[PDB]
Amino acid sequence: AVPMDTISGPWGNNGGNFWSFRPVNKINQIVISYGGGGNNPIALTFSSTKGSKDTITVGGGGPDSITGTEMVNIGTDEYLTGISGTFGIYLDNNVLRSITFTTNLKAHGPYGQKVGTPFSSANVVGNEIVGFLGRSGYYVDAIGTYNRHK
Amino acid sequence: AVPMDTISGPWGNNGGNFWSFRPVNKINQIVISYGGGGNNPIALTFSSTKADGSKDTITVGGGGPDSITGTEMVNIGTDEYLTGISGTFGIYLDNNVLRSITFTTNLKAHGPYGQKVGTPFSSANVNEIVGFLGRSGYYVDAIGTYNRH
Repeated sequence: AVPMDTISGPWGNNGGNFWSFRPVNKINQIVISYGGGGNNPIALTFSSTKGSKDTITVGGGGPDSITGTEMVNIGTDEYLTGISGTFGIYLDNNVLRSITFTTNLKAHGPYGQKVGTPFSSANVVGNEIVGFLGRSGYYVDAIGTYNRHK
Repeated sequence: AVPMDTISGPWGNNGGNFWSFRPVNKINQIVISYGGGGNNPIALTFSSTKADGSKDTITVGGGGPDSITGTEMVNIGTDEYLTGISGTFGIYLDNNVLRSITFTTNLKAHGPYGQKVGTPFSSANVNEIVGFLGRSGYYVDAIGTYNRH
């Protein structure tokens, strides 16, 4: 059997469609997209840009306009180590309401407001988040991580 | 637990590092990169172009100094979707890596990309392939599929 990186989570709900993104090189940018004219996350973009690029956007599958974004730019000596956030109701659906991206250097976020039910990965010694997986549709229904010893 | 799409394989070996790509919309293009001035696959690029014109994309393999000496492209049509893969693993430049691959859809087999050398593998064709995962480095060390009815 061919080994694969360890999955944590996903956290969230069973709605939407499965997605997965574990690029060979480091994820160095994340874009959080909001809708509704407020701090309501509806999509996430993860990219690994070496100008050649691997990239995925999940969520944002519906008609509602993206009304704002925030960006995490991960430095050369910086790498993802944890995520946390909340799930709760947005437009009658239980979806990601806030997320934080923690690295070896700092927590980035929170992106979205502290409402709903919390989740957190285990920030563990020597571990790196090397990708993400989850579920999404119009919004982000679930998210988890791929993990590898640094 | 939060469900995930079912994995078949991966087929191949434990070299390189893990990769995964399951975009929300359909994979409609594959680019096979060749090295060595011949029919030797060194990288695979999967992409999904959406109605809004953005493209999700990953390139796996091709991590080394190898010049890309050729490419082939699979363009999947509107009513076409991936259903199976098959191919072989064997030696390229003293590495045991993907040597050939075929991408089968509901309409036809595309390929083979690479020569029939080494050890064969095949997925079970039934179901839609909605993503790929595997291992890679300089080359493609392993590949498998995500599946959904």
